[PDB]
Amino acid sequence: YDFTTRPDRLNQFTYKWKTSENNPELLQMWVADMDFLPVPEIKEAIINYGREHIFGYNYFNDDLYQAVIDWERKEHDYAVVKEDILFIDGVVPAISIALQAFSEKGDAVLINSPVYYPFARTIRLNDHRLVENSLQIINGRFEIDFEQLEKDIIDNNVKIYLLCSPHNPGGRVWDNDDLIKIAELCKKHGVILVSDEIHQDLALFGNTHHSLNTLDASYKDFTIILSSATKTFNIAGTKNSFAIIQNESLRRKFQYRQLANNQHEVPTVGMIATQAAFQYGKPWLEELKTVIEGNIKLVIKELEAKTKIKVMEPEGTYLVWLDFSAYAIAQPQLSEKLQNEAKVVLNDGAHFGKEGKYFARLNVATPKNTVQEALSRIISVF
Amino acid sequence: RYDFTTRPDRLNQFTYKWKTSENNPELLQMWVADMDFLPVPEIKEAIINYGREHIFGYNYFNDDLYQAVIDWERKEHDYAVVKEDILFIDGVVPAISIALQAFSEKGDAVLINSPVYYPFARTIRLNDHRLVENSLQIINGRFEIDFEQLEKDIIDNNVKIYLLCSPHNPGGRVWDNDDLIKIAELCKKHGVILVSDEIHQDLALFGNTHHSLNTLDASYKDFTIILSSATKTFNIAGTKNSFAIIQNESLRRKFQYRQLANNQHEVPTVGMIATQAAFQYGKPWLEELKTVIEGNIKLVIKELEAKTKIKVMEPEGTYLVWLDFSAYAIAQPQLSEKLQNEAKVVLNDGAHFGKEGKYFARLNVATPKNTVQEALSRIISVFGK
Repeated sequence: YDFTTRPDRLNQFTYKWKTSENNPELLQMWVADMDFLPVPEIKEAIINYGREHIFGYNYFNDDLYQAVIDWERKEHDYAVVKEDILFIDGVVPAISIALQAFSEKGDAVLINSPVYYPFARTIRLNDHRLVENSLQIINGRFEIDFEQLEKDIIDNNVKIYLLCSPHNPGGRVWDNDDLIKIAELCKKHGVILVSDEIHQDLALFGNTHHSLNTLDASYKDFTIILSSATKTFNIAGTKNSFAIIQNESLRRKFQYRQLANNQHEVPTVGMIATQAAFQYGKPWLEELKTVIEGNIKLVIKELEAKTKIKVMEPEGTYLVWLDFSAYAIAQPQLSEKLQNEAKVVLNDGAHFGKEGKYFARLNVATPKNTVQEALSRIISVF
Repeated sequence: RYDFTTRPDRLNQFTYKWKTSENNPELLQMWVADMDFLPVPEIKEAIINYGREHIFGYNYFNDDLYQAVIDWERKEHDYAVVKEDILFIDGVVPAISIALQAFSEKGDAVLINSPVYYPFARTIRLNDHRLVENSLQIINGRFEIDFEQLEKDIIDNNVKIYLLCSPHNPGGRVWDNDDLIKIAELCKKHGVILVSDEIHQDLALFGNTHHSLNTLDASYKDFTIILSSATKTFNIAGTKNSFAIIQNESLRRKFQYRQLANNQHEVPTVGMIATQAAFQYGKPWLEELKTVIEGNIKLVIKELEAKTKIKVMEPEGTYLVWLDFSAYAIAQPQLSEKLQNEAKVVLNDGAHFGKEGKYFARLNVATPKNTVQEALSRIISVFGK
């Protein structure tokens, strides 16, 4: 597979490279999609959709379900059946549905901050009290203060825990013990646990993603799993993802809200791409991990040697959380300095929470040579 | 040159329409509203090139897409809108959900004209809203609104949203200016928000003209939004892009807020591409389509009126024909069962659209003339004089 060609996406109206369209020298290393050529079989499947299909309505076929079932079993040791699997155009839509189906207006929803901005956004826009349990940085990785976490849950009468696993940013691939503690807190306090495991295929460095409901047969009583092929295989634009809800009561609640919002449908290209990704993508994924790891090592080595930036080594995901505290330039001025001076665009760390004021996130799902150029630019400034 | 004579074989393409034919190829599917025609050439090429050339990541709504919609609205519907007025959403029914949620309070009554597109009623009921069904009359071969009753329905039930289907499906009613004005004036008078589902707006036939609601009166945008799409027009429903036109800033902001809250603000890139291609290139295909649909409709009228007791409502628009089987006294769903089991043709169960559809079935004629002819001959052989 080809992980060296950085596709020219400047004329493809991409979110990632939009601001580079009239400024080609500007490197984009922010939003989480990849600058690699597509998985060959996925590309082939989408082309064949164009070549062969009438572009009308389609149903979710058995092969698509089977692809997800097989993926979940083989890649994550999670045995699910067809009825457990709900397709939805995206994980964040699924989060909206979960908030709306599993809690009442005003109910507190907890997240671990800093985290993927759409978490906080979606909680706020849905009239929920947002509870941000601040993660601690200990020995270069995020850790949960479980004493505070339980306090946050009790003090705020938290009804839903929106979990990011692996956690973005930071790339924390929670240990089994972490996840068990989380789940036990939810069980103890009658909290519904929504596990956003969209990065579940991107555990690196010998780390193992533990899908929440695989840990204990009781967890499915209050836990739903959200994931997708889109982060793993760079097919976000195809708009298909899945929720796995083994608890029938929770599942029907989710389905009702999904139908109420008319989010029960997804584009056929998303059915096709997800199926192709899971059916054929494993070998590509394995090579991707190697490339991503190589890129991360480059970031750590160069930034740690030539710079005062503190690098949080991802345990997973292809996104690197960078601590620019030493330079005392807060966001958004920090990201502006990176874009304007370094000519590299990183995510504004403040978007993920107050904790990210002096942080930026670097997307290394792009060829090594591009990561190298980005690093040299950053170093030339910082 | 376009092709409206080849009926594509969709049996191995996991289609909603032909699902029950996949192991029963004899069964003709003439129900759900997508078309059995080859795709618009330029749309197919656009989608093929998405596959060949894009990285399948995130995309934004580009200016050519907005312009395509702006130009389409102007040229095809005399509706001048700007980029800021246009919100993309994966579908019209999703936009309806957002409209209900953003433009009314918990439990508020929502009105529809029955019988109508089933997802209207379903979406209203599932969103904790009272379903007020204003029953359409059938007068001189088309639906007409009883405005006396309509006003009563609005007042007596404190209706907060009027979900309008224009053109109306089923029946294919392309409302007269007078009708739309009376509707809008009632909403204006009674503080009702009007959601105009104009997804069939490009499919007015025979010289009938669709009148997009807000073109009628500059004040209507204060309480009226327009929902439409390229998908019904160009048979690209699977690409999941459509648009809401909301010129009123407040309505627009409320809609966008809820759209974002539901995370329905993004659509698949293939839908962006397909919609843009449809509006940029599809006009000539559309014009030929209309003549094919018109021909099919005339064939349905001629054959069914001559050889059966089925009363045919001639569509003013849409490619869907509302058929009255009252004379045979077989009610739905036994009616559609008889059609499927004996005539080997699948038509929509009229009752799904409302109580008034008890003895009705809807025939989709967006398929080659020879296929319509086959369906007609089958129907006639089971339902005679």
